[PDB]
Amino acid sequence: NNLVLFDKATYDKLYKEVPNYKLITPAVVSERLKIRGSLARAALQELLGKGLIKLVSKHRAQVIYTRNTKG
Amino acid sequence: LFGKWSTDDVQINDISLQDYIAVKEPIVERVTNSMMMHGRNNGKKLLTVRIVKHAFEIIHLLTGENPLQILVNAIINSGPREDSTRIGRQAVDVSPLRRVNQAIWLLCTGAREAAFRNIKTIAECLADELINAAKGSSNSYAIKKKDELERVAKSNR
Amino acid sequence: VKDVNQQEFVRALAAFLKKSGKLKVPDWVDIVKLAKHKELAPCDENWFYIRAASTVRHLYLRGGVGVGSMTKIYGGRKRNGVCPSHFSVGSKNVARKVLQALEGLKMVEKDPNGGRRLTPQGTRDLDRIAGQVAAAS
Amino acid sequence: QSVQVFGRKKTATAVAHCKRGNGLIKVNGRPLEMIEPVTLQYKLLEPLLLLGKERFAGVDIRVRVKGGGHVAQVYAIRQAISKALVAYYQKYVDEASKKEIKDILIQYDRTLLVADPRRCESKKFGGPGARARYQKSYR
Amino acid sequence: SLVIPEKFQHILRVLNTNIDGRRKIAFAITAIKGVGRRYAHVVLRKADIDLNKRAGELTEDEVERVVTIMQNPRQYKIPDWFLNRQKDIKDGKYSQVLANGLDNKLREDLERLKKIRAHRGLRHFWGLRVRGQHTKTTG
Amino acid sequence: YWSHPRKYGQGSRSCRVCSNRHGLIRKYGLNMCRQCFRQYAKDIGFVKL
Amino acid sequence: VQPIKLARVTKVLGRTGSQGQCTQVRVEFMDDSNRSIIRNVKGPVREGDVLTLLESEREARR
Amino acid sequence: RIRITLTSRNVKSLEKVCADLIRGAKEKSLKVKGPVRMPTKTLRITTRKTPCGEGSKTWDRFQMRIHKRLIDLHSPSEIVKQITSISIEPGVEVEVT
RNA sequence: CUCUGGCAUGCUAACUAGUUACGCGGCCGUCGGCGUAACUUCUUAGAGGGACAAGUGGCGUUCAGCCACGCGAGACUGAGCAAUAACAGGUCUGUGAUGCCCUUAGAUGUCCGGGGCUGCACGCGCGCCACAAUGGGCGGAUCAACGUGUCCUGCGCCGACAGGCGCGGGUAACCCGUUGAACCCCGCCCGUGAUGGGGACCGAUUGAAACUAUUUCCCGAG
Ligand SMILES: [Zn+2]
Repeated sequence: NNLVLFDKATYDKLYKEVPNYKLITPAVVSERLKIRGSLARAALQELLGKGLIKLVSKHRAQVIYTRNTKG
Repeated sequence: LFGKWSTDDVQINDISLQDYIAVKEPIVERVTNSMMMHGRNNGKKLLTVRIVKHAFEIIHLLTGENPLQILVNAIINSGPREDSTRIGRQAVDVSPLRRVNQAIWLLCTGAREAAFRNIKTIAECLADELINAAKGSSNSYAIKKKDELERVAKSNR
Repeated sequence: VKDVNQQEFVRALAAFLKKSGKLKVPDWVDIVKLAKHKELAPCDENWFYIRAASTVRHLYLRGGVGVGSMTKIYGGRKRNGVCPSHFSVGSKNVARKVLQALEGLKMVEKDPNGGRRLTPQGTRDLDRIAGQVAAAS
Repeated sequence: QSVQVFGRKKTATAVAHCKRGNGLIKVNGRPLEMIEPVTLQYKLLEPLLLLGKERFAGVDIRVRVKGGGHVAQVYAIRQAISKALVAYYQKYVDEASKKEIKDILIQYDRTLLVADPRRCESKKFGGPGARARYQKSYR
Repeated sequence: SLVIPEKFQHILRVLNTNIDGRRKIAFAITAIKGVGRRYAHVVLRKADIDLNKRAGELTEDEVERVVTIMQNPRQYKIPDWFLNRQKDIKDGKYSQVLANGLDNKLREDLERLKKIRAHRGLRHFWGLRVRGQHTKTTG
Repeated sequence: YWSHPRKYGQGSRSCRVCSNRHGLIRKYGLNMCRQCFRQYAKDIGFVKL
Repeated sequence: VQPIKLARVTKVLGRTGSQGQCTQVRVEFMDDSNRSIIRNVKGPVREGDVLTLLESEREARR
Repeated sequence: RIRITLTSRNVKSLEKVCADLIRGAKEKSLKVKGPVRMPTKTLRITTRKTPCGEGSKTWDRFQMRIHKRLIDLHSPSEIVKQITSISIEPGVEVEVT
């Protein structure tokens, strides 16, 4: 269905599946984790500081993140 | 001496589809103009550029190649090769240019209807249409329309 | 002030006005919407401190601006319902109180020609804040 | 020491001034890096990206544009400063240096030096705009 | 701190009206009749509540303060023009009506003109509209 | 008596030629009928271009 | 079953069809010039262009 | 000190007035300023062609060209009455200040 | 032919349009801050220059011309005007253009009061606004052309805002006005859910006579 907040059971599931995706954007995390968009954008700010994802370009319409140090 | 990318030794395999050379050694202009359509997006070129600029990012990060080499590969493999007219039905070859015109029209329309009834960003669906149209992934919209127009052309001839 | 981002300047200038609590910040700051063409209240609580930052910045570009000329800056496309939308000016009171808030500080002054201009002290602090934000990056 | 040329797309006229400065261009006191739109930034850098950063290091450019819209001005000032350097090299330097910089600009885009005489056509009664007409009702 | 709390209730029955715990603190109370989007963002600002929360994040302590400002807003310096009912026909005091109150409040005006047999009153009885406009083709 | 105040609204302005209250042209100070201004358009100085 | 053959237009004969949408031209192969066939073309085509005909067997009857 | 304006509708009559005004002042050897050209003001009247209703929605858009030409002179007004008295021209209007 | 659009560090011009120097003041180069010297590129508009299928090539009895291509502000753009003959097309309701007929004091003349022209089971046509994913919502920040003005507005003050109270300019390239328009741009919010998309229908003003809510303003419903 839909979820506005985050659940502790699915909390750890995000740290192991989102950094593994090639395209990391709230439009993709929303479809795969049933996140209602707003929580998806704020979740990437938490992942950005922890070092799991890195920012390549940030815009008011669409933000893109990549896999952190995978080469 | 370099444009938005390096594009070292751009390869155009087919000789017939060798018309868009304005950015090679402009297709980037025509792809931005063909996206602003369907009424409520007319007269917004800068809006489509941000969609294309974000599309090149998704293409460059998903494939280890130049972003332009996926755009040309999409229109060169999704371009039609036979149409059916009203002869009063023969498989008519289109053009070296009509293949470029109709393929881009199918790419913009593909990400349009697939993102209207779904919650997806246009900048993502455009990049998704290019990777699906290349090599004929059998799941895109341009390939599904190309194979359909070629199947009906062979039947009524 | 032109060598820096005008959005980053108004954001850095908004903190300077809130740091020194010598402004007016009236009581009705959080009940009124900023214009009749808008529908809801602003999202930021301290919109008055940001509006006063952009208001004093426009005086640097061109002086002699009053209340009737500031509401023309802060105008939008008013959704008239089923009627085609049009341009509608902002509110004169929220713009007058901002101009009066800058009068409490030694940043703006009333010129005899009409409207409001900047003071030798107003341009002093306006350029240093633009200078410290230029050295940021 | 005195070069003033206008660059117009539709109605916006941009008078570019080319003086013996130090090589730091700025639009009427504002640097060309903070002019909206942010995407239409390379268009101002075209006379400085494909052209080497050694001919503009001896001139100062301060332009003033009036009229048109946002896109009508970003295309106006890039043409204003392009025709500015070609006029300075004509009045005081040899044409071999001037003709060399003209071929490199036109080879990239023709609208960088040649002005576009296109204007908006007048509206004709019977419909919105010039060509389009109101819907006709049969029977 | 985005983890869901244990006190997160999806439905908070307030004034015999259900409140979904999915939207923000303002747009959730809009479902209650008599309180719209404009009246929600005000009563939540006078109560010093974080606007970046959801309806399920406010416990019973925060809810009672929000409803208290909703009932009698004149005691919290909320102006009279912002109210729904300003000068009642039978009460005559500035009091913003609520969900279960407006159904009885609006029907009094419909019955007052019906009992008094006014031209504006008979139209509500005939099943027609009290027209400020034409009704030739609009069904 | 026998004088009703008419200075604001349709009924105080009329064509200065045919005394009509339809198709008035009162911009720039003409106050003429639309079917009568064309008759004197060449005399006033208005030409078609 | 025949392979997809490429063909270069050597001379355009003019616009044909019912509504004038097709352009009957004569093509010329690049690998082997031992075959010449006329084919209708639907779309703007310059001189010397290359089309990709599939059947390469049936004619158009002018 | 005096600003002479020339209000005319037809350019042929306007250019002839400003010609003799400069020559009419040249004989007194006065430091006169060149004639300036004010923006031409046209008056648009978009009238329906049909007298009443029946037609094909045809509008005839009239225009009225109003030209203005200024000539600035700094000279005493003692004997300028006769200078303007020899500037008679139908269709034009001179308003000295 | 007329009109309009098009491009000379060109000519003719400019304190009701400016620009470049200089002085002065503010600020850490910036300044539509101020003041007078040069100038007419930018602005305004006067005349005359320019563009003809003139050069290149091809095709065509070689003509008429067409196609392609140098050089170029154009290989040109839109508009106005537009025959002969005709129509039982529209207009007696635009005329103090008008034939005939009718009415003419208890008037079909016109002055005033009231209502209707807006009245609805429905049909049609021209449009508006939407059914949002390319959007909506709140900030900030950059931009104008034909216009209009006795009535448009400027500034202070008051006001949730519509407005209201005061002080001025503009009969106009002068004031409004460097037309600080929306779309677009830069952040944030919302997340496909008739929702924050869409809005029908349902006390505070303003010019009068708010009945039949002229319309606006706020809140709610929607
Ligand atoms: Zn008349």
